[PDB]
Amino acid sequence: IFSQVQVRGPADLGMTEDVNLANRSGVGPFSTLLGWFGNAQLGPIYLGSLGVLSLFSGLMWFFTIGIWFWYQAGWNPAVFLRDLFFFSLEPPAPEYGLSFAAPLKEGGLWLIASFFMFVAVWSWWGRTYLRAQALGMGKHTAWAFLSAIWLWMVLGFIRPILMGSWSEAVPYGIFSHLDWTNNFSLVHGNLFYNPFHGLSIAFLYGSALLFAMHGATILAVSRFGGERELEQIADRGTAAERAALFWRWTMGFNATMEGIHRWAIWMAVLVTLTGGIGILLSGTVVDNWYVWGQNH
Amino acid sequence: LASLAIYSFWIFLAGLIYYLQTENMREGYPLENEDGTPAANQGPFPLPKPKTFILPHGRGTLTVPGPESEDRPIALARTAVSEGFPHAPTGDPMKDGVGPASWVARRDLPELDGHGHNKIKPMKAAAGFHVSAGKNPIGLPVRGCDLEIAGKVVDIWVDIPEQMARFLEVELKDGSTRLLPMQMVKVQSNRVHVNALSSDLFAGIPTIKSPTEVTLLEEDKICGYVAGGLMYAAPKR
Amino acid sequence: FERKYRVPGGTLVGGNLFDFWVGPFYVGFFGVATFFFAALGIILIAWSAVLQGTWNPQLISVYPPALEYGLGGAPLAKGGLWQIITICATGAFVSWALREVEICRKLGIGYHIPFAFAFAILAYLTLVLFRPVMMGAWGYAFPYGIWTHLDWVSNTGYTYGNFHYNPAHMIAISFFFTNALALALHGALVLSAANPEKGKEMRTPDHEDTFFRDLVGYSIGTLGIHRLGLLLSLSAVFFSALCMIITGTIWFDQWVDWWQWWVKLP
Ligand code: BCL
Ligand code: BCL
Ligand SMILES: CC[C@H]1c2cc3[nH]c4c(c3C)C(=O)[C@H](C(=O)OC)c4c3nc(cc4[nH]c(cc(n2)[C@@H]1C)c(C(C)=O)c4C)[C@@H](C)[C@@H]3CCC(=O)OC/C=C(\C)CCC[C@@H](C)CCC[C@H](C)CCCC(C)C
Ligand SMILES: CC[C@H]1c2cc3[nH]c4c(c3C)C(=O)[C@H](C(=O)OC)c4c3nc(cc4[nH]c(cc(n2)[C@@H]1C)c(C(C)=O)c4C)[C@@H](C)[C@@H]3CCC(=O)OC/C=C(\C)CCC[C@H](C)CCC[C@H](C)CCCC(C)C
Ligand SMILES: [Fe+3]
Repeated sequence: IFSQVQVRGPADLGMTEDVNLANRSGVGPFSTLLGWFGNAQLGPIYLGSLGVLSLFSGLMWFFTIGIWFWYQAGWNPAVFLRDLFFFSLEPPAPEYGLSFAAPLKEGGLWLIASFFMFVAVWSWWGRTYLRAQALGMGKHTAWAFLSAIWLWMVLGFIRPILMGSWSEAVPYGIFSHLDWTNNFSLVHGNLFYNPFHGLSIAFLYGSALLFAMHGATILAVSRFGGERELEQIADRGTAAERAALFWRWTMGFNATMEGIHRWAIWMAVLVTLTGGIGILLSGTVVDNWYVWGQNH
Repeated sequence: LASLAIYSFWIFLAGLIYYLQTENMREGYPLENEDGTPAANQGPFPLPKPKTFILPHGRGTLTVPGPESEDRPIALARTAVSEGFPHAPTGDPMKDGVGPASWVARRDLPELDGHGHNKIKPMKAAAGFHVSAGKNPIGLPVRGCDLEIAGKVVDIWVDIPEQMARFLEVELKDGSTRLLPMQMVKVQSNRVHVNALSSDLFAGIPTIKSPTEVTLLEEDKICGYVAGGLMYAAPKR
Repeated sequence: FERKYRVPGGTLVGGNLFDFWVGPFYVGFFGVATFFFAALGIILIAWSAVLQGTWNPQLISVYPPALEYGLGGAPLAKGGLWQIITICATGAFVSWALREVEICRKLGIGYHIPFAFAFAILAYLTLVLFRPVMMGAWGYAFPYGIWTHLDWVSNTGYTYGNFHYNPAHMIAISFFFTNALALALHGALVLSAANPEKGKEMRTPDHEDTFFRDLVGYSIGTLGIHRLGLLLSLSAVFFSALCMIITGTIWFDQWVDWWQWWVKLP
């Protein structure tokens, strides 16, 4: 369901709590499109030291891969563009070790691009905790981001450390990351027999289950001001009373307005939390999950 | 390792499904359901620990294992034999606010935005607020669940911080005004209508105490009553 | 609360005859219908269990008509029992959905869950009815058993090489991921709000919207992120459904050979 009529007023701001840095692009409004769905107001953003650290490093990572990509097509963009999907940047991969001193093309190139990848993401995590505590909210999104960081850390840093080879990490490239993934199945005896990958599919599926339900239930109970959620948490009315009964009378139970968000975060976090353990064992302890399996 | 890890994972999942989670779902629910036996089938942890929300703006506290009950009364007689059956409406249920027209006695106070005071204010009062896309509902004749035009949109009551049309103030032919919830009206290029409430009994919408300020209780009464037009307005099959 | 809500419901089918709660469960004509199709399929599977000689879940698996049977026939032991359990699948799902429609009509709540469920059923019905009939044989469908269906997946995937290259499937994967990120984030925000810093008062919606503006330069609507949820999840599942109905009917080769379309001229 989208907006019927759209209503604007003056640029909204709220707190930000720390140093007013939160001003970059105090304007934006995108009535045209965004307001039909979500909020028309774009901006402001809080760019602070960490913000800058991440964007600098994120662009540096991206551009490192960028210039390394260009080399593979020489210089010709007509070419570069068709082969954009097939280009890659493999670790060392050149297979041998975590031996650091390795050429730009055979090691160096990936290590320096991965040095930035590391810092963009890690500073950002830091940022999400700061902006949390500033407004007096604290950790929750940053709690959940660390599992995404877990799976990311597993596949690029931690597992290659354990298998003494940076060659174990996912290579930068669009189709390469699809093929490393396929081969990973293969050399470990089909990842369907890995009980954690089956559990991660249970949670990935589970998350599109839960949001398709959570979402649809507020959009059915918006009628009673349902979407306001926190007020219903601090004062229940018909919206949280009625949503409860829908699910109780359907499947036998239901969940408190604050509590279904405790269901929601947990179902999403256990997609990368589970998965990360899953790949941490694959290859370092279990090389064939089928066999492991057949011992059951 | 591995089998040890998944075994212990299953342990933790058990320890995260009931405990902590179904536990936290009990917090503000029926904290144990009576009108029968108070649990009757298996046991939860008999409600979780108390927890208390500190409210801002005014102030307040809410000790969330909520030991409340209703005697605000439920005009709902019984069909008797199955201990667990329909509860008969004894009196015009839309008026009675029972079933699909139930309200809840949330505080009789307006919800204050982040700074303070009044999230929903009418657009008359809205600090430089007016329509950015789509047809303006104002002055459009509100119709019925029939041909019959029930009144005129005289204003939009706007949720200021989220910037959104919450309600439509409708000066009913009477000179009296009341609030149709946006999510219950289809704004059209020439009519505009809550083809969800008769026309016949628009009048019965719970009236506003202060014509510029909606209160949670008031709000909840209007939304609830409006909803009951679906089903109870005997057109609406 | 609840008692107030147990009003003589808006029942689609079954009039006053089936308007009643066993325990929590609303029943309704489609409730008995969901039960009738469930039982017909549980008994029926137990019959294909005893008939293959095992009562163990990693082992029991019900399989389609073999690729010669076209679109009909099969003896129970050689495909037929899948078919009739599929009948009870489609019948029990559709009955549960319509049981939701009646629980909505009673409740003054409006239709969005049924509709969202209809998308889950479609992903299912694509694999079990549409792509099969489309390809001319029930054997392209999937075995109803805890482990044999994953392995069905590995075969159809690897029949076209690395199935990662199926374009609608890439999109499908992309939405599933965004939807999961979105669920974590949405749940996490209302909780950093409803339980603030240790020893502080509750945060307003305004604090949430401010955090997302400070963190990423925008904050979608509060009713907005709940519309966004229904969109990401139901689209993820839609694109998943399209990539399969496409596969056996218009792309018979190894999926990686699609992308050469872009590679040429040079
Ligand atoms: C053919 C290959 C194999 C296979 C190989 C693998 C491998 C290998 C892995 C998985 C993993 C997963 N597989 Mg598998 N998988 C197979 C078949 C399946 C099937 C199926 C057929 O039905 C399904 C449903 C799945 C489903 C899944 C997921 C449950 C899981 C991915 C978790 C996730 O979503 O996190 C996605 C989240 C992330 C990747 C983390 C994001 C991190 C943050 C920090 C990103 C920051 C970005 C920033 C710097 C900007 C980027 C800019 C870019 C331009 C965008 N697989 C087949 C059998 N699968 C993963 C897993 O963990 O195993 C359980 C995994 O590693
Ligand atoms: C090894 C094989 C191939 C491959 C082969 C396939 C094949 C083949 C298929 C997919 C499909 C999917 N693959 Mg793949 N895929 C591969 C690798 C991946 C990777 C990866 C990590 O790289 C990912 C992320 C994915 C991701 C995906 C999903 C996008 C998609 C699952 C659709 C779905 O969830 O609908 C699931 C929805 C349903 C099945 C509906 C079921 C639900 C309804 C409501 C009925 C259930 C009711 C229940 C029985 C009642 C029980 C009641 C009890 C009380 C519990 N694939 C590899 C390369 N993939 C599937 C697809 O596209 O979907 C059609 C599919 O068929
Ligand atoms: C875009 C839609 C997403 C979604 C939404 C969704 N699911 C829903 C709803 C919604 C909105 C409900 O209202 C409904 C519900 O009741 O919620 C708990 C439901 C539901 N989604 C469920 C599951 C489910 N949804 C799935 C997917 C999705 N659901 C999508 C991601 C999947 C996946 C990921 O595959 C599963 C496993 C159920 C838990 C639940 C209710 C389904 C239902 O109607 O069940 C009642 C039916 C019976 C008990 C009778 C079944 C008896 C027999 C016919 C046996 C069938 C056997 C089977 C065919 C083979 C088994 C083989 C497998 C083991 C391989
Ligand atoms: C439960 C795990 C799920 C999850 C959770 C999750 N992700 C999170 C969080 C959480 C809880 C955050 O708090 C954090 C966030 O900030 O939220 C938006 C985040 C985040 N998850 C992200 C991505 C992401 N998460 C993914 C998956 C998942 N995240 C899981 C589904 C995926 C996958 C692989 O699908 C991706 C790609 C980031 C958007 C965001 C923050 C990560 C980060 O620190 O990024 C720093 C990056 C830079 C400094 C790079 C700058 C820009 C790039 C160089 C170029 C962009 C190129 C693009 C092609 C152009 C688009 C241009 C414009 C239109 C903007
Ligand atoms: Fe929510």
